[PDB]
Amino acid sequence: DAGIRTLVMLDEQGEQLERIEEGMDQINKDMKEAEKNLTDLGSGGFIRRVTNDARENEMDENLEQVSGIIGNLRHMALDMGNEIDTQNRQIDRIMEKADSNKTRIDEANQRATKMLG
Amino acid sequence: MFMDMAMLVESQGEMIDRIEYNVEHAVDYVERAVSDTKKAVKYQS
Amino acid sequence: TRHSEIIKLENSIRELHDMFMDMAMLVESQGEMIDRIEYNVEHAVDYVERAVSDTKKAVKYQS
Amino acid sequence: GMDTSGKQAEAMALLAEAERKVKNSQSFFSGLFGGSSKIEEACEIYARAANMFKMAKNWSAAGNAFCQAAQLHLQLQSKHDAATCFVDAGNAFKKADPQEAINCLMRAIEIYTDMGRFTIAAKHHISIAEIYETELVDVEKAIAHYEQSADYYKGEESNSSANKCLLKVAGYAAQLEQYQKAIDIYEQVGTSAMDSPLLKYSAKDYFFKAALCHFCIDMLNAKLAVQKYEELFPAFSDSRECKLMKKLLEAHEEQNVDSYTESVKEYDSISRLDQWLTTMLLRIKKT
Amino acid sequence: GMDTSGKQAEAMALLAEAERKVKNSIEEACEIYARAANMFKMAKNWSAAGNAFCQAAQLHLQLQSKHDAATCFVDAGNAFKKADPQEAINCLMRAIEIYTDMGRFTIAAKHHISIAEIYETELVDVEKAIAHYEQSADYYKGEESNSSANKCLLKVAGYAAQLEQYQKAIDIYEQVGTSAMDSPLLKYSAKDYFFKAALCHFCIDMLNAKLAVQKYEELFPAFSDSRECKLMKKLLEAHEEQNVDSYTESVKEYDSISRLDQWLTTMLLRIKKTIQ
Amino acid sequence: GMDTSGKQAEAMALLAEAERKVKNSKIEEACEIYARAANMFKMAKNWSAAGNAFCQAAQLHLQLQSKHDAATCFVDAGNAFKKADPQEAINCLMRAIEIYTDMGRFTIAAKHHISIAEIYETELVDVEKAIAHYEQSADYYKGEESNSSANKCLLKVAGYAAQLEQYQKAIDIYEQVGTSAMDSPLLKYSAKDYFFKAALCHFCIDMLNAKLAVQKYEELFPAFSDSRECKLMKKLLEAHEEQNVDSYTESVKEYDSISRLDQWLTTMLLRIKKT
Repeated sequence: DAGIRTLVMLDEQGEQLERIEEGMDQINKDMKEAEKNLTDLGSGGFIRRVTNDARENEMDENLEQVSGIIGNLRHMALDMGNEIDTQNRQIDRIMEKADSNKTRIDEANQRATKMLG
Repeated sequence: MFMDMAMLVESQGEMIDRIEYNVEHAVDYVERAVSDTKKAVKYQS
Repeated sequence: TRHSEIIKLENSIRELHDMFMDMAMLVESQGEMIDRIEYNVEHAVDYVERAVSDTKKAVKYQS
Repeated sequence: GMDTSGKQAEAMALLAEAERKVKNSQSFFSGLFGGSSKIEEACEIYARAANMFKMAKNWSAAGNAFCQAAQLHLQLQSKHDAATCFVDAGNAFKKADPQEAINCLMRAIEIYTDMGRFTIAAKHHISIAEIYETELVDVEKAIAHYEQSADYYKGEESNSSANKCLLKVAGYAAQLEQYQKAIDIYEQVGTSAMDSPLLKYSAKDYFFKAALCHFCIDMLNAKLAVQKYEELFPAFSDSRECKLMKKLLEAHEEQNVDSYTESVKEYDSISRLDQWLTTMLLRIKKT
Repeated sequence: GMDTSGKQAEAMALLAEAERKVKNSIEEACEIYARAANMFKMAKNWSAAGNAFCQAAQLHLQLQSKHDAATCFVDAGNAFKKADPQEAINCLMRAIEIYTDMGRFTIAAKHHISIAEIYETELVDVEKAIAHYEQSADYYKGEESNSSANKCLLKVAGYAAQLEQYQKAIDIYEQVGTSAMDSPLLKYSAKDYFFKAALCHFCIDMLNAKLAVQKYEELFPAFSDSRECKLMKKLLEAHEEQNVDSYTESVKEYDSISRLDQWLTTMLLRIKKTIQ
Repeated sequence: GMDTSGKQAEAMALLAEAERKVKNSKIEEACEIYARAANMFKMAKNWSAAGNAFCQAAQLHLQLQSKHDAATCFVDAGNAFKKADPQEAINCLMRAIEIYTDMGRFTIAAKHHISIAEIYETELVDVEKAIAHYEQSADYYKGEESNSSANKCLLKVAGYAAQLEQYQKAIDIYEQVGTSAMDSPLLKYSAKDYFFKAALCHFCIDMLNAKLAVQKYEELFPAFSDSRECKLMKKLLEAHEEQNVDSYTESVKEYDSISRLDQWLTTMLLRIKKT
């Protein structure tokens, strides 16, 4: 259950990351357009049952089930793992964009304040 | 350790939501500023 | 058969362990980066708001 | 401590000063036409008073100050900052005065949706539904707001968020003794989730719940739906859920309630059960 | 290498230039001072860099600037963090005050958490750390950050149970367990908290511990099936019989099944000491 | 192929037109058109010519009043030269790092430092240059409170020093990072590995003090006993007490059935065993 919850939450995080990247791209394009316009304005057993007995059976069965579940978990986990790499890359790529945007706006303001006097 | 990791994932989700909301506010204001600049330039010109 | 199955189970455990530490470290790095961008975007929005407010007040003073 | 008395006194003084400033603003405008600078300064003072009240733990006063600032700045033709103050009032009054927060959030929703910002309107609708469900037992209002938010998000093509709202609505509806809607919603979510590698693993759970929801209607359709789910999603057959439903159906076929309860108890021992599933199983067991 | 002496001399020259520029009486002076402080940071001269940052922040704040002033004050605090913890804490306090005036409660709460962390790790003071952590928790609860609030409350309860009276510990632990019970993912861990609560009550009295653990068992059905409940009942029996051997044997068995946090060891030591 | 020749001809024509335009206020247009020509080379994938054009356009922009654009062009030129004369890429990236550092942007400077160290270590045989760059980046990150990047760089330098037979720095860094991870509530799972590695390295120094080192590690971290690494290493040490080849070979083969050992670990184990 914890594994499944982890998967779904990571998927939601990735979707929101994509949406914020789109928003950042739109912000950058709009800011560039506005600045330009403004500038242009100017398995057989697990334990040997020494005494046989039911007990030695049940444990074995339990182990079997355990192993199977673990098997499944492995693959699931790997799949979950994959997502992070992509998200990380996207995140890094937006960092730069945003930073540049900020820098630009800063200098833009200074520019608008230096021609006046 | 699985249980521990789940909480980190949840924290990442919530902070992502907050960042997205702030970005929505910022982009909406930027769009409004672009519209205002277009109006000003069109009318002054 | 006992050796094979026990060894396979332990190998799966080892693979899970190493993969999960790797992904947890990467998730910690991602969380730190997201925390950074939070303040980055907050500062960016605040500064652009202040600059545009300055532009508004200046243009209204001049006209 | 000193915080309570000091913040209360200083906030009262600042609010009185703002009230006097707004009182004299009319005379200043009439005699000199100062413009809107005085109103903006008064709004700043009111926002400061709201912030101090919030730090003072007097939520009601902070919410009232935010509402006053929202009204005053809306009078200034600035709908965006007015909506911001209205949302602040809604999230401040949420705990102190739930009804006041409700109308504040409704006003914020109206102002935002006037501009087409559907995401913020949907978030506010979700907040209203959550408050309604948590505080009040008015299930209908929560369902209506959840459906509206899900529609808003669907119109934005933001998948994976409307699904959870629809699932919540379907579960609450099933709790309200309306099963056709719950069956349809659960089946729709399951069929939307099969193709997803990540969610596929959880898909089985959805199927199981749906099959349980159809159990009350009649046994024959329950068996038929079990067959359809097994044939359409063969992987579902591997899960213990199919075995559990088959054992339960076998127990019911012979009025063998004892086997039914033994199986339920064993499964609960293996994994603790949820309130919804417990209630559904108990209601079924009445027959 | 040349880095040390060259950057130090350049920083002295830049400081002198800024002092001369201000003597004429302005943002150029602040920029020069910030560059000098950055160069000092590069030269590994952490000291006197926070001083430069503070001077630049004061000069820029003199003309109503508050955002960059707060950021530079926080940076100066970070620089002094290792060189001089006390002045770094003072700078962080000033930044917290500025942010609270602006209303950025999240930044103030994070800085409060940092202040408590530095107080607890470098200096020896728990009251200041507890107060700052509680302030950060209140700030975040104003921002409805449940996870951070729960973590801070857990830290406060841990400190209180370690040294302070057990009343605060029991209150916080009961609140945390009640809050966590409803959560589907976090419900299972509630048992742990409940166990801790029981331990605290046993640190007060055995009768209170027994009554509280029975009440918790009624409250949390899974707690009955938890190994912690069985171990606690056996320990209560051993303590009531004044039988230390049962205490030691049960502790060894629990250690064999699972290791000890070294905090449960301290609480068990306290309980064993009072058997008499 | 026709596509490669067509792209080369298009981009050469664009550069020729850019030269004619600039040779004929004009600085901004010249820089823009030169950037376009450099991009057209990069799309044409003439790595040497693309990088040359990129650095020339970056220099022309440097002639223009701008800093961020200069750094962006420099990083683009470094990326282009990645598959060309490594010295030019290193020089351009060093200049970009210096420009970023002078502006106070230490994080991107540290990233570029890591990149240049990576290329220097992977392409050429001189490892000490990469060690110095990685250490500089780690110091910068530590100054910026970046614990993760500093930890990774410290691990890499410790491993390289251990490989180079300078085991003292390796053990010091391993122990410091292990205790740092132990202090934090998280990262404990890895601490064991660090301790084990440290022990092995110290064992390369001698055998008598290896017992003391492992006893210190155990008393410092009791849970380290449960690690299979401790059992393997103690059996290896006990076998090493006698000049017998079978015992430690059998121990390592038994351990290796679960997971395959890394190249460095195997090469250190063989080094210790052979002598």
